[PDB]
Amino acid sequence: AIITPALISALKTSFQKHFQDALATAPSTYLQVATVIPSTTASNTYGWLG
Amino acid sequence: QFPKLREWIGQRVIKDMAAQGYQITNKLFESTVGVKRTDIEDDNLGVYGPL
Amino acid sequence: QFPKLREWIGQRVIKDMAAQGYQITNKLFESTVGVKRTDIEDDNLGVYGPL
Repeated sequence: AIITPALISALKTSFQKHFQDALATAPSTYLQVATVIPSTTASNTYGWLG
Repeated sequence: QFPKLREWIGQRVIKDMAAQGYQITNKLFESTVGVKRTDIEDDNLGVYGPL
Repeated sequence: QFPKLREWIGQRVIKDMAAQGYQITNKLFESTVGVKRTDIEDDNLGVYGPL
């Protein structure tokens, strides 16, 4: 006649991490639509002739 | 998950995450069938072999 | 405790037993003291040497 706190609830229970980091995020797709340009200062300026 | 990256304006803000849990308790099952030893041993049929 | 011993008259008695439980939660304590560097740490550890 063990008291409920020390029962299947807590005393008899094993922790498992099968659900961890299983639901993923949508795959990255920004490369297909955008291109990467590096920078090394506060801003970047672009110019073309015509 | 984490709070998504936001523009660093005004003052830094400390946020928090969430945790989840799920529990399920095992069950006990049984199945029994009764026969007589004389009946099974007095069995030249070959039946009652794959019991 | 286990059931008291019994004299045999015919059949055994299964009897039952019980269990108990006690729960405690922690606490956090601290104590802090403020000292300026020059006082003793750069001049001499005359006091708070055994801080």
